[PDB]
Amino acid sequence: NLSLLRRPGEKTYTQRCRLFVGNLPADITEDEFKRLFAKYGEPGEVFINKGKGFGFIKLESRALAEIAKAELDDTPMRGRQLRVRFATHAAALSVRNLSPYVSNELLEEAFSQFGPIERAVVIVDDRGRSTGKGIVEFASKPAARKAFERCSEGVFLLTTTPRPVIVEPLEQLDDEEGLPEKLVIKNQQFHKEREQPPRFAQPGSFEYEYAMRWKALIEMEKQQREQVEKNMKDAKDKLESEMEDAYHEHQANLL
Amino acid sequence: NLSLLRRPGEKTYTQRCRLFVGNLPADITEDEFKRLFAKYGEPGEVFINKGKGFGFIKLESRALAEIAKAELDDTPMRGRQLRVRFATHAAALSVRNLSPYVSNELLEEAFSQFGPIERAVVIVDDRGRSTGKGIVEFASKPAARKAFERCSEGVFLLTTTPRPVIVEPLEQLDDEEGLPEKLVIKNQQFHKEREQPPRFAQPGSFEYEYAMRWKALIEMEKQQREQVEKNMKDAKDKLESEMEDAYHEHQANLL
Repeated sequence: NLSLLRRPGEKTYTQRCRLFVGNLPADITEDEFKRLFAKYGEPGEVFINKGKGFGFIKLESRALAEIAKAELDDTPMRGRQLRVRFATHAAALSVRNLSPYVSNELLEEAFSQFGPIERAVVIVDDRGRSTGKGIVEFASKPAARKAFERCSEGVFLLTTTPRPVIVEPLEQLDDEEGLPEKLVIKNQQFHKEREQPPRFAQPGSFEYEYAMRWKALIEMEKQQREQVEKNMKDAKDKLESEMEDAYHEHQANLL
Repeated sequence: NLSLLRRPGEKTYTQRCRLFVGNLPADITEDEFKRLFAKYGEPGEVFINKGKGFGFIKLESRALAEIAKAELDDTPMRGRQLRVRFATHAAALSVRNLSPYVSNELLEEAFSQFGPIERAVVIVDDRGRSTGKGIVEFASKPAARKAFERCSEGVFLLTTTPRPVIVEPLEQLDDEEGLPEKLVIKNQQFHKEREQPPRFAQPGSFEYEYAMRWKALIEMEKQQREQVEKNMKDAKDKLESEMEDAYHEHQANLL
């Protein structure tokens, strides 16, 4: 049954299997909360805050969590509509400034000293090349905190070149659920913005002139942003050239 | 069986179900290529280039494609190891400069005029707020090309405010397969960089001084980048203020 829903290789009960549940009834008990999810296999770690009406539950696999979220979100429980969402990932880190010779496996080996790793991936572009950025997800939050603190306050190197890894807690974007219409607040500004439907503006119209100015601002930002990035690249290249010179004399025992 | 592997809601045979297969034998036929994937349900669209030894196949669901990729990549077929990867997404678009009142459903409705939509999502941050960016994936490449061309050369508005959508072909990053170690070229530079293992540099050492300079360059880029973004925000705010003034007189039939 439910073990067919695991992805190839997938480990069980990971941080990505954790659901948030809100708007629970006042008399909710832990066993009643578990029973809500009994259909979706054996429960993992469970927490409830009865007074504030919310809890967390880890399910076996990502697919089971998605099924549970889809079937239970916005359904009634004793007079209130439950709110079932994927929980935030507070044991995940973004890592940047990776040498292109850092792999998934090396990234995992390096950060495994701080604690058990659930996920360690080097992000690659649509040409298969390292972007210099990656993600490390720890099984526990203290381990992710230790890794962020040690790498921020000191110099953590993954390769011979002294290229320090830059670590920040992951600020994950959501491109699967997105912004559903029923989750958009239908305030006064909402109804104002929806008065006119999607449309093309004609040259010379009211809208067209302002919109072309808006395009121009965005193009100016793109140009200025690339200037910043190119200056960074040139500064990196100058530093790398200087380090290489010194490294060759260092290896000759002259430094 | 294989219909349990569909995600909740998921449509079948989408662009995200398309696999690339390389290093096929010289005598490959289309029916032999289909037979390689016979275990994974009914095949969708299939293409082969016999002379260059590669083909594409769409499978029913994303989960089936991942199973097929995991089981067939780097396996022998008549003397050569097959290369099975997820195909590139050339009918997908990135859309930016979205008003925060654009939902998944409005984005889909707007771009559905160019052709059938497989996916339309507004990307939200870890606070559930619109990032101003989204993804639109068309069932066909001509439709995605039409949408990119019309929105680039003209002014496409989704709301009353004349905020133009900025459309570019999607440059998708990969955070699932990542950069596996066996896909890293083990050239001379590779072995040089792996000589020293992951480690912390001590203050006053060779490595530490250069690495702190590297951190400083990255901090300077962060600061300069935020300056560019804040200048963009202020310019947007000034334009929005001017448009609002004019819109109120426009609605009074004075403009």
